[PDB]
Amino acid sequence: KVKQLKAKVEELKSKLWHLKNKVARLKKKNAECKA
Amino acid sequence: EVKQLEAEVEEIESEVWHLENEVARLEKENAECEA
Repeated sequence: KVKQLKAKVEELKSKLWHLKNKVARLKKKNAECKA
Repeated sequence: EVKQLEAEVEEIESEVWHLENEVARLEKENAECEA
């Protein structure tokens, strides 16, 4: 059980980090577009 | 033990859902501006 949940945690952390970078890019793009 | 892991999965997944919502909104704004 420990092992199975640990993998899920690592999967989620990576997905979270990818999303933070995507959001940062999209906020920059929109700022530039509106400008 | 597991409670700590299941809790962490819950906490990370919540953050992920909110970023997914933000990405969807930002993508909408970008599409509007670029079109």
